[PDB]
Formats: sequence, C-alpha cells, structure tokens
Amino acid sequence: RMVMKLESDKTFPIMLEGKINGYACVVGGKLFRPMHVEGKIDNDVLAALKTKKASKYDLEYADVPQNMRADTFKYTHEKPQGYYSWHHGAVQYENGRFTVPKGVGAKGDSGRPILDNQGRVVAIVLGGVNEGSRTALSVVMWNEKGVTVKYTPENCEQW
Amino acid sequence: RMVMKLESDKTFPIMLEGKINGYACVVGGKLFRPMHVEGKIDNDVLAALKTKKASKYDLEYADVPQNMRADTFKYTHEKPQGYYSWHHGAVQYENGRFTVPKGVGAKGDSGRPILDNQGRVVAIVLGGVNEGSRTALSVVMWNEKGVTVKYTPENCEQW
Amino acid sequence: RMVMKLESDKTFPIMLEGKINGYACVVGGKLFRPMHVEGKIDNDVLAALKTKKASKYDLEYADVPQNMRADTFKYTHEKPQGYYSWHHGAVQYENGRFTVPKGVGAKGDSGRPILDNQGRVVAIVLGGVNEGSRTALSVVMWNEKGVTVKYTPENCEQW
Amino acid sequence: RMVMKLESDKTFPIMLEGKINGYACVVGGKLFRPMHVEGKIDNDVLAALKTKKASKYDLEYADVPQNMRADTFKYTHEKPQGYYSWHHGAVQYENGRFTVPKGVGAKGDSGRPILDNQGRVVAIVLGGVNEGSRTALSVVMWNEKGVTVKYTPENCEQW
Amino acid sequence: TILGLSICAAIATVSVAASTWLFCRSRVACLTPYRLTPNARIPFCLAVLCCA
Repeated sequence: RMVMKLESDKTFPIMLEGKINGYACVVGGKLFRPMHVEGKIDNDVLAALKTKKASKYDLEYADVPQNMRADTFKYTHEKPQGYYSWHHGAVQYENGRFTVPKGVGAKGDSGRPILDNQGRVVAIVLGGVNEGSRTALSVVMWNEKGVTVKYTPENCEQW
Repeated sequence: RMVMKLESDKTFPIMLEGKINGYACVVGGKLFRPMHVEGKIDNDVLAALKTKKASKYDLEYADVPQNMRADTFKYTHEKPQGYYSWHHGAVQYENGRFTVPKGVGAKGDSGRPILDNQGRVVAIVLGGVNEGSRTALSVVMWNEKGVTVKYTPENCEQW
Repeated sequence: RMVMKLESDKTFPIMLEGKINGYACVVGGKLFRPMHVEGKIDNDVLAALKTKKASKYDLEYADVPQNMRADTFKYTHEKPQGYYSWHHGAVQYENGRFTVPKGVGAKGDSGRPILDNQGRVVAIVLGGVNEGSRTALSVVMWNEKGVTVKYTPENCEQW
Repeated sequence: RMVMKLESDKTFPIMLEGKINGYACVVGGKLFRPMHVEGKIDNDVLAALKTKKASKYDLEYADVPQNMRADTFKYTHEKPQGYYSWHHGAVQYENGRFTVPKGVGAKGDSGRPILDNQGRVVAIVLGGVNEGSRTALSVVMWNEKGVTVKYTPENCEQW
Repeated sequence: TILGLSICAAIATVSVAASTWLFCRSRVACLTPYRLTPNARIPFCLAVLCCA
C-alpha cells in the first residue's frame, strides 16, 4: 500500500507492436531509455527528440527542452541501506545491490526508476536476474562525482 | 529467545554410513564444508558441486549456483565483545576467543555457524578444546578487510 | 517380567550399507562379534578397534579400552536347568540345549546375548535350526574352568 | 477415493543407501524390475534370485519359486479407454496412451504397476514426460497375443 | 662433459621446479585468505603484486 501510492506521470512507455515493452524516464533534465526497447515515446515532443547512443552504459540519453526542465525527477547520489519505493513494491538495497521479491519484475518492465522514500529517483533498472527466493536487478545509479556506476550481475536475464 | 536462531534451513548435514559427523554451511553465496569431516552432503545440488580445498584454514569452499544465492547466511566483519547465539546454546566472546559451557560441542558439531545477536553468521567453528577449567573453540572468522583470519587455541581438540 | 531387562542392552548393531546383519556384545570387558555377519560396529570407537578371529568358534574377539571396561555385561559359568530371559521371550535351557519357542529368530537376529533372572549373560547365540516342536540354537557358552564350550545342533543354519 | 483399495504387499522397493530408488513387482508368477534402477531388492528371497537382462524392453524378469506363485498380481490384455488406478493417484488412458495429472511422478516412482477397477495389473510404469497439464508416462503393457508392447513418449526423461 | 653437463642440467631443472613450487605456494598462501571470503573481494593483493 505505502509503496504503490508513490505515483509519478513523468515516466513514459515506449510503443511498438502496439504493446508495452519498456519505460523511458525524464530525470534531472535528461530523458533516458534502454537499448532493448524499440518504438516511439508516448509524448510526441520527446518522440521527435533526437537521442545520443551510449551502448556500453545501455541507455540513450536526450536533452530535454528548457521549458520542461522544471518538472523532472530528482537524481540522488547517496544510497542508504534498506528498502526503497518502486512501481511494484519495496526494493532492498543490500551489500551494494538492488534486490526485489520473488516474481516481481518481468519483460516489458525495463527502464522503470527506483526511487527512495523521500520521493526522488535514486536509480534506473535495465534488467533483472532471478537469484532464487530473492531476485537481483541490473540497475544503474548515480555517484557523488556523477560517474554513473553501472551494476550488472552475472549472466543477467535481459528485460 | 534462543529458539529464534535455529530456524535456519540453509545449513546442511553431512552423511557418512547413515551417521552425522559434520555440517556444511552456506554463507555469502559460498558453501563451506570442514575438511576433516568425511561424508556427503544430503542435498544433491550442493553435493554435486566441486569444491576447492584450503588446507591451511581447514575448510573447503565452493561457489553455490545462482538460484541458491538468494537464501544464504550473511557474514559480519565486526565482532563486539559479549553474548552470541548458537544452536547448542549461548556462546560468549572475550578477548578474541569464543567460549561455551562445559560439554558443549562434540563429535559431529563442526561447521556450525556461530550466529550473532542480530541473526547473521560471524564465524564458523571447526572444533573446541577445554584447557584447565575453561573451554575454547577453534573458529574461523572474517576481518574488516576480508582476510578470513582464523583463531585456534593451543592443543585444539577436533570437533 | 523378563522385558524390564532390555534396559541392560549394551549390544551394538552391525550395519552393512544401512542393513543390520547382527549384534556385537561387550561381555566381561571383551567385545564379541559374529564372524559370519558383515558391516561396521554401531559406534566409531569399537569400529576402529582391531579384532582377532576365531574360526573354530566362529567369532571375533577384541579387548575393550580401559575407559569402558567397567561398562559391560558381567558373565557367568554355571547354567542351572530351566528357562532364562531373552529379547524374544523366555527361552529354556534343558539338558544341554538353549531352545526357544518355535518360529522365533531368523537371519540377522544373531550374536545376541542371552540373559537370566539376575541380569547376567551366560551365552551368545549365533544361529539355530527349527525342529518340529521347538527351535534349538547354535550358541557359545561358558563352563566352570572357562574354556568357551560351544554347541551347534545338527544341520544348523547361520543367522 | 481408490487409494485405500490399491494396497498390495506384492510390490517391493529397491533401496540405494537406505533410500527409495526403484520398485520391483511380482506379476503372473514373474518378478519385474527396470534397467535404470540400481540397488538391491529389500526382500531377501528375490535378492538371492538370479535375473536375466532385457535391454530393449527395460526389464529384468525372474521366475519366482513355486511357493511365491500363490499370491501375485494378475495381468490382463484388454485396456478399455478411461480412468485407471495408480498408487500415487488416478490416471487416464486415451488414444492408446496412458497419462497422469501434473507433477504426479518423479525419480524413484519407476517400476510401479498400474491397476484397474477390478483389481488386476495391466502395465508397468518406467518413466514419464510432461508438456501440458497431462503427463504422458512411459509404460510397458501386454497385448491379446501376449507380446509385451512397450509404448514410449518422445524424449521421455527417465524416472 | 657428459657427467658435468648432466649434473648442470639436473641442477637447473631441480632449481626451476623448486622455484615454481615456492612461487605457487606463495600465491596460494597470499590469495586464499582473501579468496575464500564469501563475497571474494581481492583488490589489495592484485593491486600490489598482480598475483592473479
């Protein structure tokens, strides 16, 4: 209950085959979307916006127009131990790794952002690997120096 | 109180001709089995794993599968002085040594993870000896840097 | 009743691949084991013991360690006429034969210490043959001078 | 329910280090066991028997002694379409194929017989495979001519 | 020469084998304390000597 009401409309699904295959998020003035999602953004203005490829980090980033910089997610560089809000449920940050309960998260859920209890994005996911009773996530976050450390678990199944 | 630290199914027995002589424990995604204990782990998936010996520290370690990594003990690099929980009973940490009441720990009581008051493993005991009127345990712990220091009392008695 | 003497049972099953083939006794500070059975003693201390064979009387004998020489059966050279105790009911020693009720004792029920009303062992059964009326047993018993007299009924089968 | 009426002392298990590994059944005065089950039958009389191989039909078959023929399973060739009784539960026979519900059957279940309503065996189970809710299982049956037809599903995994 | 050359070759082979044995033993003794940590963090030794 407490984790699902943290709803923000800044995320935009990507449309192709006429079905949902991923989410692209506007954070801190930049639009992020993964490689593996194909299609056009639901918002036409961002759909027509050119993107720059970053294959080794696995995210296209696009410069949002200056008018829309006012309403965007707030990035975070500190990652305190413990649980965090998400679209589905609580996500546990432990031992420098983001984990979700069994079954939560599947194909078409890639690109969704992990926020904190404060209400601002702390990382964005690109895929998930099932470790058993608890499922680990392939996720990219932000550091204090803005070096954008990417954490990719072993043989991660790509969402 | 003490019974809330024995509901750990992640430990595993070692069978030898239908008898118990040791315990193999999984910590931090790695399976540790005492070297001097002969037999086979009851669980087939863990038994099939090929382990790499370590004669100096007197235990063999193996890498658990991905699907088993989720449900696994958590190690601790800090060992504050005083009380600790164990399946047989209370254990007490003084001056870098674990001590137990008389007659605690015997044939088939090795590989037992010494849980903490929090509920996570801090070390693995391989044997205990009783010198004079005090009983101490030979046990392998983990340092802050992760060097896996082992403390063994003089004339240590196996198991 | 003759069953309250099961508390005196210090015999040790011999297991072969999880199958019990017989029982080994500790009489008078001496471990006796049937030769025809195969396997390992129940406890490790006697399992590691070295046994000396005796093919004529068909059993192995070993000397118990000094720690447990007192914790043993205590024997007897005289066997008055009449019925004695056993784990399988009263069994009558009549004029040179230890005979049991018909249909009692089979393969694997061998090496069994016989008892009398005093809780003292006088003989060890090895096998037996089923006569029409009752069943007579091959048995190793003792006499006054202590030369280990052994009796086997004609055409006896091992147990 | 029909499980309580499927009691039968004729069937025997083949153990492997004190665990259920196979099932050998006496039918029509003949003992049957699979190729792929390793171990020794619990019954000593059949363990003493010498059995011959049949690699193609996956059956060791041995001739029971005369006294054993008094009580044994009865076999018939006719297999009307519909439901049949098995030790684990009910099975159903359609289009010349036996099948069982989801997840009914695993390692150690091979060699069990299949029963009908009137209380006689018609076939012996060797293994199974699952694609949907139904689980077609490999099984050896008998024709009206008595030729022992062996039906087997595609890439059936051994039980 | 046959005696001397054989003696020199044997000494060289024994020395090389012993040096390899000591190097492997040192690598094991310097890595296993760090290797069998459950999370297997081994930055320090690999940075100071590149043993692996």
